Amino acid sequence: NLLRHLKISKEQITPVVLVVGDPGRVDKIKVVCDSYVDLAYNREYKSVECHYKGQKFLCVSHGVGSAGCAVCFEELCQNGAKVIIRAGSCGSLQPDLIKRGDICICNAAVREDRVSHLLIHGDFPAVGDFDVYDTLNKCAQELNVPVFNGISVSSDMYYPNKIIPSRLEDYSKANAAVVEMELATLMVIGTLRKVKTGGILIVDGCPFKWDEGDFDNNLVPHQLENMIKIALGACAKLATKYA
Amino acid sequence: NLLRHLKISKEQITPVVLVVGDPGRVDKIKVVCDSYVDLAYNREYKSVECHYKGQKFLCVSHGVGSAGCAVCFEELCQNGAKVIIRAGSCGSLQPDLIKRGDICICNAAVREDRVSHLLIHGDFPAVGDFDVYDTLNKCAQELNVPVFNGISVSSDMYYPNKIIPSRLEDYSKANAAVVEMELATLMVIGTLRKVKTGGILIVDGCPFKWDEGDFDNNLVPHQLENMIKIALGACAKLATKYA
Amino acid sequence: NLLRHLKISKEQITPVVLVVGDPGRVDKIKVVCDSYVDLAYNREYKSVECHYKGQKFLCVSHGVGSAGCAVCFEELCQNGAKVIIRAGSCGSLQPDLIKRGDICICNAAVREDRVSHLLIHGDFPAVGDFDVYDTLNKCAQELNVPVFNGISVSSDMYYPNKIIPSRLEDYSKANAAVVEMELATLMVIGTLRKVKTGGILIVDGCPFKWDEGDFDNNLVPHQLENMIKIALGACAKLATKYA
Amino acid sequence: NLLRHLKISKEQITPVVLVVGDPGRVDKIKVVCDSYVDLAYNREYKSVECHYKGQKFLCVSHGVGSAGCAVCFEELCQNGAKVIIRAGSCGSLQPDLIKRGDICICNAAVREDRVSHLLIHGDFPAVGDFDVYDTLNKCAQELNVPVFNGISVSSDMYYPNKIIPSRLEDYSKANAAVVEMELATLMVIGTLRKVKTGGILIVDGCPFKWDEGDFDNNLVPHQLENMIKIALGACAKLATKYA
Amino acid sequence: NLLRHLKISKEQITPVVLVVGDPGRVDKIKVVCDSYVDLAYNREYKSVECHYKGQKFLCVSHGVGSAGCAVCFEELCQNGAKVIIRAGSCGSLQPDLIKRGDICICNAAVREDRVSHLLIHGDFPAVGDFDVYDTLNKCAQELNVPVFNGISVSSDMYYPNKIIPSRLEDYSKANAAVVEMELATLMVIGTLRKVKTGGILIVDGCPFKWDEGDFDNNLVPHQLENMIKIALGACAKLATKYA
Amino acid sequence: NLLRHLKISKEQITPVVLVVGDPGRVDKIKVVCDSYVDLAYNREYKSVECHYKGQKFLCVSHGVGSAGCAVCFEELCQNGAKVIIRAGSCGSLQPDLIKRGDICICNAAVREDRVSHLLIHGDFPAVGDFDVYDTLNKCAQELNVPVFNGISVSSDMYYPNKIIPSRLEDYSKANAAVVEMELATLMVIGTLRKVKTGGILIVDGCPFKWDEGDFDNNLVPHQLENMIKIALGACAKLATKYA
Ligand SMILES: O=c1[nH]cnc2c([C@@H]3N[C@H](CO)[C@@H](O)[C@H]3O)c[nH]c12
Ligand SMILES: O=c1[nH]cnc2c([C@@H]3N[C@H](CO)[C@@H](O)[C@H]3O)c[nH]c12
Ligand SMILES: O=c1[nH]cnc2c([C@@H]3N[C@H](CO)[C@@H](O)[C@H]3O)c[nH]c12
Ligand SMILES: O=c1[nH]cnc2c([C@@H]3N[C@H](CO)[C@@H](O)[C@H]3O)c[nH]c12
Ligand SMILES: O=c1[nH]cnc2c([C@@H]3N[C@H](CO)[C@@H](O)[C@H]3O)c[nH]c12
Ligand SMILES: O=c1[nH]cnc2c([C@@H]3N[C@H](CO)[C@@H](O)[C@H]3O)c[nH]c12
Repeated sequence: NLLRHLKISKEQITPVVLVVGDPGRVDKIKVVCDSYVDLAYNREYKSVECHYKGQKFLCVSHGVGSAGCAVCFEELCQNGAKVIIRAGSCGSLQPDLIKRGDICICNAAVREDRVSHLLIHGDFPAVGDFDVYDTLNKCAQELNVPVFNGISVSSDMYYPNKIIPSRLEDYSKANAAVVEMELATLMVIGTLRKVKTGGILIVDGCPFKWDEGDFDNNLVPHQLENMIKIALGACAKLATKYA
Repeated sequence: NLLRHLKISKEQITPVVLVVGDPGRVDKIKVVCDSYVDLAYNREYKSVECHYKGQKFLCVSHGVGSAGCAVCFEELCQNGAKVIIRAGSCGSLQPDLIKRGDICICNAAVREDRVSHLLIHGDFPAVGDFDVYDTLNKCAQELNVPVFNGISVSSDMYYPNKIIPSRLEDYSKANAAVVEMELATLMVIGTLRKVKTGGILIVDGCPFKWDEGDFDNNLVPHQLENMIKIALGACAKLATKYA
Repeated sequence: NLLRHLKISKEQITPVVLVVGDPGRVDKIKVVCDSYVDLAYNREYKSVECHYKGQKFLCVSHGVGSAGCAVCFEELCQNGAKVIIRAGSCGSLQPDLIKRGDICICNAAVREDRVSHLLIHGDFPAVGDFDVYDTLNKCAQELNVPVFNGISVSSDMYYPNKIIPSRLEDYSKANAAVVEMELATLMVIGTLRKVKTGGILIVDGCPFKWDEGDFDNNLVPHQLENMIKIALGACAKLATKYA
Repeated sequence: NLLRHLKISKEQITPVVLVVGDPGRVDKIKVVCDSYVDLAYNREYKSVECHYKGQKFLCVSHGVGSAGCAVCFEELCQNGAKVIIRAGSCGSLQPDLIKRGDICICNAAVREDRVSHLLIHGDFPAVGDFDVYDTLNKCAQELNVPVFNGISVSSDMYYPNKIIPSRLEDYSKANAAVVEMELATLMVIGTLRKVKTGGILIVDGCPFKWDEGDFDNNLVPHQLENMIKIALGACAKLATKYA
Repeated sequence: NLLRHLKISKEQITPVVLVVGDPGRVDKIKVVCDSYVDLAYNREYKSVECHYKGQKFLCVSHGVGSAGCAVCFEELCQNGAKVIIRAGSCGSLQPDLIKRGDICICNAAVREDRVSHLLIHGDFPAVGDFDVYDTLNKCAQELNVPVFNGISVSSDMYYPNKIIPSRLEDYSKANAAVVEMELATLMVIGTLRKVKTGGILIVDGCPFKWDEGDFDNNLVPHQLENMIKIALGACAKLATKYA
Repeated sequence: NLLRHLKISKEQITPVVLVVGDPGRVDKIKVVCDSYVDLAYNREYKSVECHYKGQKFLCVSHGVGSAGCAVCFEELCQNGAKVIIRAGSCGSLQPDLIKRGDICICNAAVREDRVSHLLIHGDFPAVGDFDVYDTLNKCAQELNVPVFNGISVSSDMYYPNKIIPSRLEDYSKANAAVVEMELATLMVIGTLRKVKTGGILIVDGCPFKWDEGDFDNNLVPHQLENMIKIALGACAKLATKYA
């Protein structure tokens, strides 16, 4: 009995799961683990069992956008997942403080999607699990990797238009740290399904300055590597609790 | 230079574009053409230039979900595309009429997403271009493939919960024929960007009966084949004009 | 029995109905038909059975405003009407392309009313029927009357204030062609009551330039006549199929 | 210059105006006054200068519907009107207390329309003038005509459907006394334009019991006569004050 | 048994109740009456029975804010109160007309709170009881104390931020006269619970000019005294009837 | 000068502040500290400087309700406060797990208020600070006091009615642990003003079971005492960071 989109089975899902947007990232991550086992690759959902520091945990891609990652999260959550951490890139909403290559560990997010709203009233908060957040921060510390912490704007609109103003500036003034497209959806589904969520992101630019060239098409190896070591370090530590 | 996510160039975009959800479908579609030229494959976005009936039109996958597909559509719309037709699967909202395997050509959709709303007020209608819609029907007729016509509910939620009621039943009563996850976004973006759009779908089940086993993990072969034939034919005809 | 406001009987309703706003316009139309038969006149609703090219179809006024025209359309749709085509005036939202006298056939509208929302969720599209739209266009073609095609903004507010800004500018940018006050309501009511709908309009000005005198109290004589011909033609053709 | 819809000049507008919905009603009232002067009749808007008790004031019909009567009310408010009292019919939302033929003078109203919201935020109250309200109740008293007082639900939807529940039950529980289609609109435009407003209504049924036949196509003759005298009386008193 | 927050029994509640925000204002009021009886003091809720002009009635403080006062109004309304009149301070939204020290008797309010919305749909009006409104204006007249009349904006936000614009300017244009923090909540709860409400306020500054020093930490003494006399006077006339 | 409502000077505000609902409660708290200094008592806002474990910090009452507490929180945040911890009571939304007397430390909340929405869009999350959250949890551990952790629903409605359904059952299903009236307001204002917030609460009942007598008028003594020690110890620890 395979999951509609993940195409893996309930028994293949581990208590801890690391999710990334791009299926290509999963290939690049598994290779940095001690060992790995490919499980499946359907549509944009690539699943690979990872082995790191004596721990077992999956790495599944969820694709771009909230609606699509929700399919992934729901299938994981409703079939055994206990801890889901997202690792990806984001834009800066505090250009004078957080810049390209920087890593931010988010504890909550703005719900600028639709799926979470079709799941629960807008007043409900999109908040991650403290423990996942704390473990991600401690691993960063142990790897002597400096990081930022804050709220992420999870917006379904990457390319804004000139009719309806973007709420990015409002949220910047509101002290939101960064902007991406999945975290809020992950957090809300997680709390509704009693699954611990977290999120660590690396900055690839600032949407306020895209027209100025404030955007990297590719991340600096060293930096991306650091964020991955943190994420993997965290999953390993969190998985130990369910071994 | 390449487009951020598609990874192709402005010159590589044909005036007509056939968009699908699964990147694997693009492969299964390219082979059935006279000849093709693989262009790129980034994340869930595979771009192949198709050759059919002496015409040139691209076949691009947009992934699952509106936020992710809007990324695809915006990059196409803002870089040359004059016509975009979505071909994918959907669910039936009229079980006593539309069953598994049936094909439906839609001309309008329910905007149960968030990205379109971040673009223009919700009162704005998500409607396809008439000619595209008509062209799709004439091809279905020439090929002698009976099809339905109607409104598709484009919802960002695939797996509903037990707290906030789904609006599928209401829309069913409102006479909406089908339910999927991207059309409404395509139409709205098309209208704003002045790009003609249309959509044709093949039913894979009925969400009101998933619990009773009404769902196909695999689309009906001959029906899928006919739909793709209709789509390719329609794309070929429309492409002709622009050439 | 008689319908509450139209004061006509169910048996007096023809499958095809032509609806106008001003009841004084229903008299001007009946006189250009081969023959007619006055049915009733209550409040702002004047009903007449028109005879044209061997076909019989009613011509009913619906008054200004969505709420009032809804009362008229509900009684028509719930008592026999199968097709309803609205013919009236509108303002241009594209002053550089669409000017006074011009005629526009719309296939969708912006739901800036309240009745449609009291009837169905705001995400539902206000879209007219394909055949009706096609018919109107072909009839315009045969008469060699050049017409525009696009979305209409149906707003309950004719006279804007200075507190809450008008959304017309946004819709103009979103590529909506014109603006009037009843099309969206007709469309939604029809989709709900399985009644084919459509609309054709003649421009009497541009709300963006009213203060500059850009507005006609009287419609362009010949242009109005052409629209009426197109309308009567489409009714005749549609009434034939139903008979 | 004539108003766009009313087709009367600015100098033809008296400080006090009595508005009814049916243009036929304006004729049946003018004859009950000492004398009168027919001013104009365009669309559903018929205007007549009434002479009663040595005082002068217009009687203009507004048609069925919030959007329609708004065009009327705006043209009057922006051109002289200081006081506008609406007298029409309504349904009871309190079947055990308010019944057919009963008269209700309303001080406030539920804004279930769209134009008011396009004018100011929904939080703003639809409330009439205390003095107008007061003069109406006193004219009723001097005529020994018992009347009810309360809130009117002004809803753009006359014929409800079975998808989106009607809020009428809710408002009945909230103690709204009556239901009609124009009062809230008049009150909001009025406070915004600094025009005093009020309304008197006669009950023709109870929408909760329409299916049982709790409705009258024709109002109780004498009861209708009383309400109109109260209205004409109130109008005369206020007009005097404005003399 | 004692009400949860007021800590008084149902038998200690009189048909007429005068509410104020500051519990300190209660002590300053009782000594201006012929006599009094301290009832209770819990949290910000101070109740005292007042004896004025041979009539009995309570004076209860409700604290700052719509949610806190709703708790107060509900315990009073669900346990006997028939009339509740609020007497407090407010800011001016019409600095060209209403100044510090001026008194305003309000008949309706803008519902910029949340409690009233969790009680009834937003379209419902926040309107006071006419008799109460009239009784206050007449007492004012008998005391030769000029007063203003108008709509009050009851907003939950006292200190605006720079991200989301304040709606006060919009409401000033809409002609709202004054702004405070509990009137609309009292009115709505009142209408729902069949309790008659009213409100008399004294201006302590204008929020549009706080940055220019337009604010009084202490209200104009003589003026505050006049308003308190108008209130006690009104409470006496109203309590008289019930007795 | 003094803060408008709290009546204390900017210089009298310490970096860490302990806020509570009942002013009567701050007097009961200062007495358990080493020493204290009364600062002011205006309306429901009582301010006292507390000296505890070699540290200093204020304890201020904010009264019942979000609009009321916001006044308190704004005056504190805009004048030097760096950390604000709310210690209050709450109702349980999980009667089978969390019971009366139990203590719950919250890190996020549902924004069922108006003020926070008047400061920023609803999608913004109401989340507390991690350090504060962890500090409170660590202090609980050291004192060997078991506590629950979870989301609190902050709702402006204490007494619901029968027209509009309460959302409490929904949030119970969405896994929110408890319900109170001011935490979401504090969190939002904190994030906007760059002030670290937190919240610890003691259960006094279950709103789902009030009708069955599931409510304590008096908080469980030893449990209340335990919670206060946790709050005082947390404030002391956090204040150390600013010494
Ligand atoms: O500046 C940005 N805005 C919005 N999303 C992203 C992302 C993340 N990368 C993906 C889009 O490239 C998507 O998954 C999003 O979550 C990186 N930078 C940005
Ligand atoms: O019953 C259905 N509900 C929602 N989406 C789909 C789909 C389409 N397939 C994809 C999800 O498998 C997604 O792209 C969606 O548009 C098929 N059947 C259904
Ligand atoms: O510029 C315009 N704005 C809004 N409505 C109209 C109309 C149509 N005419 C009527 C109002 O005169 C109304 O029925 C509306 O649909 C013409 N021009 C305009
Ligand atoms: O039961 C009712 N519901 C809604 N409107 C009305 C009316 C009034 N009469 C008109 C519709 O016949 C319309 O102007 C409306 O305001 C009478 N009875 C009812
Ligand atoms: O300018 C103002 N804005 C908002 N509220 C008030 C008030 C009233 N005083 C209290 C706040 O100080 C609160 O009860 C409010 O209703 C006085 N002046 C103003
Ligand atoms: O069951 C409950 N619902 C809502 N608030 C509270 C409270 C807290 N107590 C106060 C209301 O009594 C208010 O400050 C609120 O935050 C205790 N129990 C409940």
